[PDB]
Amino acid sequence: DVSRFLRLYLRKEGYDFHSSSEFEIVKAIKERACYLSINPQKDETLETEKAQYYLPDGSTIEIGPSRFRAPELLFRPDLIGEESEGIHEVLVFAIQKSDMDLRRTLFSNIVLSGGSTLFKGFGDRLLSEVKKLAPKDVKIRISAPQERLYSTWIGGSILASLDTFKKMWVSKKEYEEDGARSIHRKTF
Amino acid sequence: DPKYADLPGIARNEPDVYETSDLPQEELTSTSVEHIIVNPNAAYDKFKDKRVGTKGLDFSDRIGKTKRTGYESGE
Repeated sequence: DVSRFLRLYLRKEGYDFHSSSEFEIVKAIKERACYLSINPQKDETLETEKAQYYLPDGSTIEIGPSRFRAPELLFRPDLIGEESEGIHEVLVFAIQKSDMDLRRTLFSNIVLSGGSTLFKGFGDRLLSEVKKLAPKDVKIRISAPQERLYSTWIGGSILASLDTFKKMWVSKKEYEEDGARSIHRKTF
Repeated sequence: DPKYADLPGIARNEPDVYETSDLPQEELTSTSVEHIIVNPNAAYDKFKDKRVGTKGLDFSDRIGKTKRTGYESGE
């Protein structure tokens, strides 16, 4: 929807798009050109570049306010017209969902992932968000290679290469017997 | 006789006009959309004295606060 939102910005400055393939090209534009200006208001007061990338034909693709203002909506979700909390507050609530006799480790426990997250002005600015949120004495220990997507596949690969893994799966005959409830029982 | 014997090559007896002869929605059945009988003064009295105030009438795509909604001061 951020890409669709980008497309919205495009029409806002005269660039209408509607096809599926068209939308995918916009996706490539987004994931190809996006960052996060750490100081929203401040950087807004300043002047941009609006450097243009070119279409397959070669047309104007300016930077605009877009590639940094649009991903901030993930942190100010109400601008899309939806009351939400933003990853930062979400994780903070999750910390509140934890226990005080463990939260210190949880301050150290920062296992980040997500492939969409791979943009500029993301991690460190989000750490500044944490600084504004988390109290004193918090240790940044962020899991952040760009292959965290693949890391899931890899973790499952090594997971598959195991001994107890046999009992971990679901037998086919179990489906032949009941399946459903047993599937929920083995996955929990 | 303006030019009869003078010049025998000028038009006359011409009926160049080319005559003829004298031989000469509201499908409200549907239940689609209404209309309102215009009375500009009635609606004028409807929106009679709405003292709408524009304190900080800002609707830019600026990102620095919570939300922006101008045209907010009243009486």
